Amino acid sequence: ELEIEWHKFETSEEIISTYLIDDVLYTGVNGAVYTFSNNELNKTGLTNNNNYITTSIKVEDTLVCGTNNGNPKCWKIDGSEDPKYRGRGYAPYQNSKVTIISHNECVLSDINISKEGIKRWRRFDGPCGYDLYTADNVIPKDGVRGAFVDKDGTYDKVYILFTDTIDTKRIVKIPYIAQMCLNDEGGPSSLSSHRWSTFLKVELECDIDGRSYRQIIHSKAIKTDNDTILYVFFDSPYSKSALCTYSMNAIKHSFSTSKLGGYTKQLPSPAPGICLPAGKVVPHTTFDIIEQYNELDDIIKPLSQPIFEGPSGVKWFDIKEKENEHREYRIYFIKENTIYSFDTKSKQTRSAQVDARLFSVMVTSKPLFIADIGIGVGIP
Amino acid sequence: ELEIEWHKFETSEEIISTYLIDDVLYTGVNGAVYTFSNNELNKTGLTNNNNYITTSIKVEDTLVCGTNNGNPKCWKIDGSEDPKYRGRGYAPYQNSKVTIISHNECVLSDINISKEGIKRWRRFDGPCGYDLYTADNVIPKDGVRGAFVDKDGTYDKVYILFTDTIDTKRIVKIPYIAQMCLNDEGGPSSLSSHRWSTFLKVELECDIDGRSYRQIIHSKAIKTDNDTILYVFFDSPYSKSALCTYSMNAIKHSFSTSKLGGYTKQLPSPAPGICLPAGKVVPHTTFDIIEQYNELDDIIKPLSQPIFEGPSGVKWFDIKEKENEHREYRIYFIKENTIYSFDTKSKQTRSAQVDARLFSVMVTSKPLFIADIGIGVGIP
Ligand SMILES: *[C@@H]1O[C@H](CO)[C@@H](O)[C@H](O)[C@H]1NC(C)=O
Ligand SMILES: *[C@@H]1O[C@H](CO)[C@@H](O)[C@H](O)[C@H]1NC(C)=O
Repeated sequence: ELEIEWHKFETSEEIISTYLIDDVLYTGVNGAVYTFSNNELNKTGLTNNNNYITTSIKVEDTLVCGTNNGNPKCWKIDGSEDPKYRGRGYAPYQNSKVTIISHNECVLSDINISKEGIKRWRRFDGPCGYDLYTADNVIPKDGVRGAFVDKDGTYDKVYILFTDTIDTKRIVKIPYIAQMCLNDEGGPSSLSSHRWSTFLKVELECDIDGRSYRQIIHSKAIKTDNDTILYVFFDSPYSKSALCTYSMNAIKHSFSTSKLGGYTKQLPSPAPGICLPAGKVVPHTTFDIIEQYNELDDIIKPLSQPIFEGPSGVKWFDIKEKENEHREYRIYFIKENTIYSFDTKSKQTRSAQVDARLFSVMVTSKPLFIADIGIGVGIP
Repeated sequence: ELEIEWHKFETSEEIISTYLIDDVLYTGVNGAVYTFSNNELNKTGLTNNNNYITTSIKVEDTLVCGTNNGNPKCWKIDGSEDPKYRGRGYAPYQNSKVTIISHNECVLSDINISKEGIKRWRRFDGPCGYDLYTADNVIPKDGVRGAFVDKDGTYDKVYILFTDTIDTKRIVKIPYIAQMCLNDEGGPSSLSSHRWSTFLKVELECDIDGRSYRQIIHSKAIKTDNDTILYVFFDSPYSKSALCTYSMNAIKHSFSTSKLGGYTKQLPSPAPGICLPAGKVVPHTTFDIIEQYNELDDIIKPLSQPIFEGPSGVKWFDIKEKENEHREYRIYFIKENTIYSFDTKSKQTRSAQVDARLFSVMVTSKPLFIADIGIGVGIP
């Protein structure tokens, strides 16, 4: 059961992105950007030629970047101009799905940097160092589906989830998680000087009854006491989708200990995925290995629960820990027209119909649902 | 729509096998064997300790073999004793699904030959030659799902469809078709003297919308003018099944021309899968290759139509060409409780409910459905 109150726009404005910046909702739409907070929907127009606003990251001010008519360009929050004139790798050249995260002041994104569009995963210039980019064909043309930053004890690391499409005898999709060192310095050489030197990846695995799911929809890493737990949502070309959970501690341990797939010899002293003390640069042997064989000979198996299967075609999902109990969540996952909630404790799924073209669910303290009608806020 | 008239037994007798011998239905049940012809249901008791009758092949007389209490033993049709005392590889040691075909006088079967039960595909002693068996781990523990004999222009060849379960990093099922020379003489050596020397296999492929099906249920090869067409029915751990069709001419061409997967060098003069003139024996080099790399570097892609998708859990399927048109069939596929027909021309699927625990559909001139209640015969 769910009662949602609707703060709608004046018109049905095609949603293009939704972000949470310090419990303030930033809904990038065509034309303006909407700002939800305290049930207050402040719309701010920027331009309207094409200008699909897609990015609303926060570095120092929450700058907001869009694509004004095939030219990507940023702004300050209130339509003002960006001092640093950011905007190349911050917004796509055309309306697309993006993945752009911002740590302290360090923007990482998969957004296309040029017009042609070779897919790469980049960290842009800032406190971490100069720009970086993954070698080609590493990131699939579909893009990076999830990205989040997590401590590795002492060094920040960036994790990204994507779905590769291998094609040898038949096309097989494979879900991957990939780790990189947030403060990587680049490779050793001059050509490989702006390339990640700590990029590694493992296959995930979400099997239930011999049906293995392989297409990532969306991810979210909740931070708990002993470690953080990663919730992935897989879709399938069949009529099903499946939420799995993985223990980031198990993943980190696997990254640090497992062996590189296809590489049989002894791994060098600064082990490939390992972060390095500030200013250090990966040697050449380690880098040659880490670029040739960048996949561990392993497979991350999910936690025991909650694995569950919902409909096919879910688009978003967000978690909200129940205030009464603890480590028991309500996972609100959203389809084009129908809300669904799932309680990790009772393992029952509730549903609800809503006559709108939903786009996302965000959760700050109460699930707010971003649909083309406008925003809604939910109370059961 | 379908009206079926029911010739039922006196009791609900657990069906264990059904065969068509010259348009006579032979229904092996627990205890007796039933014989349907001209709407006449002649039951013939043989023994009743355990005696799950499973085989009703025809060599010279249609002998019928069962498993009398963990001892496999054959009989003549009318309960009489077998002169040659056949019965080892003709009936399983316990109730199981079997695959046993009979060409002219040459019984081929995957039935377990001993108590332990290593799965192999065997040709038994008779006009073709002495017994033969496939090397171990070639046939999956699930068994061989379909088998039929087809000319290769001049030499008879045996084709078998099974589903391998490869397990390297995750478990993947792979459907395979495999060809052997019916009059193979065995390998060259003394150890490999009763092993097939002409065994090869390719992957099939039944993909529809990026969903690839890999679990074979049942096969049937219809013989047409220019060639024969192979109808395979795949199941999936998801909620779907798919019928595909393959052109045996394409398969034969692929077997004769394609290259052995993993073998990069030049194939020897008596090409591996190639039948040999009577009395000839495969050389040693050809045999070493054919045993090491017995899979072609290829994949058989289905015909254009009819590919279709029906429910998950279908158990049988049989074809009946429409009397009016030609090359247009009615495919009756049967589920545990529900009949389904599918017309290749109209591409519409009809269904029908029947309150019985169906076991199979046979088609002689009118589809007769073998359920535990008894036999039924259908007219639309
Ligand atoms: C929304 O706009 C009104 C209009 O001035 C302003 O008073 C209010 O502070 C704004 N709130 C936010 C969260 O921007
Ligand atoms: C069925 O049994 C009857 C009983 O004698 C016999 O006359 C008839 O020929 C049998 N038919 C077949 C097909 O066995």
